[PDB]
Amino acid sequence: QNFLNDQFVIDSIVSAINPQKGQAMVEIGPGLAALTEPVGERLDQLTVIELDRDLAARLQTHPFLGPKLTIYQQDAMTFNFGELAEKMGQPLRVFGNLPYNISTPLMFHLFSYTDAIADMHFMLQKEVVNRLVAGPNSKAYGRLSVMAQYYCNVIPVLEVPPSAFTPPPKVDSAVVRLVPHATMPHPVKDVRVLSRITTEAFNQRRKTIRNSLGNLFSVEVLTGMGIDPAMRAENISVAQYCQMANYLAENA
Repeated sequence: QNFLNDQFVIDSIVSAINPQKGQAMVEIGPGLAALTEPVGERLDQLTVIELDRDLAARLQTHPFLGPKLTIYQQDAMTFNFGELAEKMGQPLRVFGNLPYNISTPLMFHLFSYTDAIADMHFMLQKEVVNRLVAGPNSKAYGRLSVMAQYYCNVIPVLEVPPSAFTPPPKVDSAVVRLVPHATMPHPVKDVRVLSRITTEAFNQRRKTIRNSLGNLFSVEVLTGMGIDPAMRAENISVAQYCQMANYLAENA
């Protein structure tokens, strides 16, 4: 719905993405081709996922983009990216102006394909980008920071005012780059457990982890790991959360 319309902003995003011939790029929500056109001009082929049948039909008749485009008229939420990576024969460079509504579930959907994604460049609500990148001991640090950082290097790109879109959104936007780790810095036996620990910790972020994770870790276990039970969810590092996930897997 909120179509990117500012030319300078557009140029700045294209410059950041830096599409190169030979890369397999996939846009989620090409819309009115604000990014599709300039990105596609640098490529021989380009894949898009577009739910609006009206706008998809306009891409197909673009004289230069058309011949280059593979258009999937489906929902990205349940799109099999892992299978698309197999077809393109290489990890995917994903990009797009994402609707605020689906942005967080889509990111987790993409994260689950690990290896299959080279990188991601998404427009999101600015506060979402701040959480994604946040480190411990700050307000923005939460479960999303930890999960997102387990999977990826999180790289803020641009902040974008409402006036850059037509119609304008109600809140500031930002572009973030997400790069799945080539080498996972803190591997976890089973991610569902990491997901569970962070949910429990952050659902009670104004309590010490002694209290919020007391159903899962004794004070002795926490002390043994070098984790201070007087600390709260937001004081615990990504590394420590992963150490807790592995413990709970190697011991329960």
